[PDB]
Amino acid sequence: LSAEDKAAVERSKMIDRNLREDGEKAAREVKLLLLGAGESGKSTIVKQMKITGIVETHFTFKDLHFKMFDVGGQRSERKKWIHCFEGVTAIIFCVALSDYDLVNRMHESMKLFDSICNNKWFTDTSIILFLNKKDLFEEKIKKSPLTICYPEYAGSNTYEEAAAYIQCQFEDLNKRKDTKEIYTHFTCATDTKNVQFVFDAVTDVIIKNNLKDCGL
Amino acid sequence: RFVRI
Amino acid sequence: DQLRQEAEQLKNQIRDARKACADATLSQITNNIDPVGRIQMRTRRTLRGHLAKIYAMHWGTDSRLLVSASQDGKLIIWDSYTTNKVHAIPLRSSWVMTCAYAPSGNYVACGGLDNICSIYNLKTREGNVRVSRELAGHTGYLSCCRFLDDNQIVTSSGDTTCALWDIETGQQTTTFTGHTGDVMSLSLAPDTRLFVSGACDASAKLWDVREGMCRQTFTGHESDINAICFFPNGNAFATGSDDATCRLFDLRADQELMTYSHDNIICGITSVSFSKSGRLLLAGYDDFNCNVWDALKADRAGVLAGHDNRVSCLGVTDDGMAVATGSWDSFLKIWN
Amino acid sequence: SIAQARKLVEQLKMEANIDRIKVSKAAADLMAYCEAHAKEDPLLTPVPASENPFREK
Amino acid sequence: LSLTVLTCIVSLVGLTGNAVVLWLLGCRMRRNAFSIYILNLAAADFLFLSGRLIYSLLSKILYPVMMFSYFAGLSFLSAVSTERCLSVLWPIWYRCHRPTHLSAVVCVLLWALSLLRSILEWMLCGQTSDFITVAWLIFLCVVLCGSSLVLLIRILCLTRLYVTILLTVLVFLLCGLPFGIQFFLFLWFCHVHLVSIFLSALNSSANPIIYFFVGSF
Amino acid sequence: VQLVESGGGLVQPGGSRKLSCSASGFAFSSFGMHWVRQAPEKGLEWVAYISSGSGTIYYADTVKGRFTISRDDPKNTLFLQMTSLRSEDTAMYYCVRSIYYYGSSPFDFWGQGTTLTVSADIVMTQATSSVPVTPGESVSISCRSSKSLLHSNGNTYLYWFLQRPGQSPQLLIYRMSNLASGVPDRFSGSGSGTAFTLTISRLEAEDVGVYYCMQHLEYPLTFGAGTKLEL
Repeated sequence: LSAEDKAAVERSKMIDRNLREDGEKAAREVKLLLLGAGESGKSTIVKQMKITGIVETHFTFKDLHFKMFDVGGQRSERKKWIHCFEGVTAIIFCVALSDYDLVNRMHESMKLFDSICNNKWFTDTSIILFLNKKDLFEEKIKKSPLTICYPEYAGSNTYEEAAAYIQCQFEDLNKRKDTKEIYTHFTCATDTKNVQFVFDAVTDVIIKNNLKDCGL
Repeated sequence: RFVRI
Repeated sequence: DQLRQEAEQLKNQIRDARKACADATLSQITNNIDPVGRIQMRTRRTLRGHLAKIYAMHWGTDSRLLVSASQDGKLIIWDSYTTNKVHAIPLRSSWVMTCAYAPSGNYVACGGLDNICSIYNLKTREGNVRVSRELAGHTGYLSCCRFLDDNQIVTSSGDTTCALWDIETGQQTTTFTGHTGDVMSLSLAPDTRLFVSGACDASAKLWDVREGMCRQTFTGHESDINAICFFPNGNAFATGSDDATCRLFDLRADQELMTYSHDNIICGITSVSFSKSGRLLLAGYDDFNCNVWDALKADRAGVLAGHDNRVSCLGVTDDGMAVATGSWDSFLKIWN
Repeated sequence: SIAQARKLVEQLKMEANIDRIKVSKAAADLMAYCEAHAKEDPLLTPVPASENPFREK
Repeated sequence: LSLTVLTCIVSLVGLTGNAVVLWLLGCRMRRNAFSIYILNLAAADFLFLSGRLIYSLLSKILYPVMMFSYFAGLSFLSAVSTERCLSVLWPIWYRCHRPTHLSAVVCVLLWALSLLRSILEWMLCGQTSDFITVAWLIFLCVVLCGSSLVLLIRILCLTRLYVTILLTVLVFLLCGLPFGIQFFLFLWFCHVHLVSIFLSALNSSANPIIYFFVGSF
Repeated sequence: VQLVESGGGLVQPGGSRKLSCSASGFAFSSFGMHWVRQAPEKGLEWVAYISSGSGTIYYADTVKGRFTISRDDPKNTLFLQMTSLRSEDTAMYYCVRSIYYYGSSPFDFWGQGTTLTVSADIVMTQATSSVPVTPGESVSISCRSSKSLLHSNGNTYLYWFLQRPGQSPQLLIYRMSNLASGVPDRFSGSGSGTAFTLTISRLEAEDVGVYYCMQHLEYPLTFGAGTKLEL
């Protein structure tokens, strides 16, 4: 080799050492995918957190870095780009509780949840479920029974039970019952504690992924 | 005592 | 429906015309063609780097440098003869699905889920690589981009449109239309006077760059067309779908010539390319491997089994001396 | 949506008045190109190691 | 003996059991920090098992070389047991604050201690140092099981895991320490030697079968 | 892109001095840097080299031990510590930047020069030291080496520089058949092996000066004697 060819090799070795530093830095951050329906409350959880194709958000909670991606502004065949997000840490799904009477919309959300939860790529990612607008949802049910949305509902027209009947009808759509847990929280606009729930929902995912990196 | 050497 | 009843009769009128130009078949002509033998390729180089899955790759005109794009947000330019790395370009957005290297060798392009095509300058009097221009106006994700010269580029977007840009200003000159399904691939003619595109409505169209009109439409596939490539003479092209099949079309016969399918192949085709003389057809699959076909007789001539995951990119140099394949296991290999 | 149904008819009318040659004639040209350029295909005929830039230049 | 061939027929599998793993991992993956310990575990296992492969013969280097590897292999076993406990006790620290190349630092640190003690038993020759050795052997016994039951009470307080922790602890103990808690025991009736070196050739044989293969699938 | 150097001056033999060279306008950390000096009325001579990552240093045999090179990438500055100065180190020192990858052009930008007054190796035989010339006519310049500069990878490592009266050298041709970005198209280079030629066509009143051939094959870089072109 000549001096000039030995200096090209030295440069090549110098820049692949920086490719290792960036790879180690990006393997410490946790990434989240934010899905949801039309105006379901996705435009509110981001303001609970501290914080054009897709938008990325950055925040830190207890010496842990988070990265959230929003794909709402994209009307493109989902089967053509949804595989880009496999290997994500977890998925956040936002469902507005007050969309029962509206138009139908709740059915569209149950279909969307059923389709993403049972994906080929997402077969082991966990899902964090947010049921927003639990406050405004109260003003409607007392003057609108759940039968206008769920016909086979055999129960009372009260908050204590109508709220636990949608949670069970959403957590029952899972088919790989064991490899994926579903953490469902009841949010209320001024709830002041969603970020903590996300923190100790992803801590268990980190622990489970540590039990695999050691092959235990 | 075993020529353990 | 004032006139929607005559479009169907117009379509039926062109069927019988592309069927009265079918006296013979490609097989009935190349029946006694000499077999292509048993092609055996061996891996000569392996390019390590790019920690995450590789989505795009393109060869330089001098048949020595190539560029690859990965989802860790990096663009790497390699010297294939010595496996050295020349440049490493950090991207502003890590969701990338397209790279092109210009014919002169001064610029590279990028794009993905941000609906923007970024252009970089490789020859600067400061030692680094700089962003030269960002082109905006597509409302869906960018799927392919191909340089025409130093000052023109054609992009295809998921918003069912293709555009021709002027780089020194940053605005579209022509907007192509007609597909009713997202465009997924592009291919430029050897003279770069027209190009073909394939969309998710299982159709392919030919357009000329000057007038911006659509010339011919080709149908016959059953699902999304994911790869497209033009024969070396410029009078034919091949398509690769998700129904596990490739087809060859003639621009002058305006119809179908040959289909390359096997009963033990079920996964879709990700990439497609021709060899220098047009006798072999390279196709990449989700089977983790890559078949080569005798283009004139539709028989497998060999396999390229060296990857641990889906083969996503595949290209051949301009002198036909090597084949490069990228894959989702984050490795690039050069064969023969 | 009556305007959109007219441009499709116009495009179909344009895509019908072209000239087409017989499929046999078009298939008798790819063969000619392949046989004329066969010699310059390193992927068809193995290239000797003395002039292969990826093995032993 | 009757069948010292017992060991010959068990290090048959074993000599090669590590050879493939020495190369499979030694060529691919090996990104996990956990894998370093296994790479050094298999690398140091060969030498013990191979030295003992020679005893078929039945002078200078045959004796210090298997004892150096014996205490080298036992160290990287309790080092891998205390690394998985930390991955669940402090999961956030293990991810984003754990320094890189820590395992490489502690793997070459284990290698030294082992050499040093081997020499001092040779300096005792050319005194009572065995106490120290015997005493350092029972240190790893309570470091391993005394930190591999915390992993159960920080989990049990899933069932295809619980079994693994009683599988590996028993193997390191029922057919591990017996060999070295025995030799030095009696330097200060004896088929006890013969039975024990077999077991010591059995522990070191089925290392990749579990720390690597049961997890290869 | 800019390089300014300072530090030189009057010195007594056996003393010490320190030279600096501060960069401005380019990615300083990505370039390798050389020191080249020129005696009063004589030619050019390479001194030392420092690696981009500061992981490689070379010295001429005549300044080894006394001289030491270093760089400070956060401040973008290059140094040269010199001790026990003999009476034959009085020269004008230059700061040169060079980058090495497939297709680059090293030795492309030279500093301005700081003066200093005190008190096996390939040889490059230059042509006649003086060629009389008039505008319009085309001339040829010939260099000759004592070793074949053609490597087995196909490259020939010969460089041409021009030093105009009162300025610093500038690159014309790199690797014997390439034209440095910025020079007109009338300059061209040919030859192969141990004999090389630089030919210029239709020279104007801007090619007056002295021309140097340099080899970049091995470690110790060597220059030609230099040929003047007078009008």
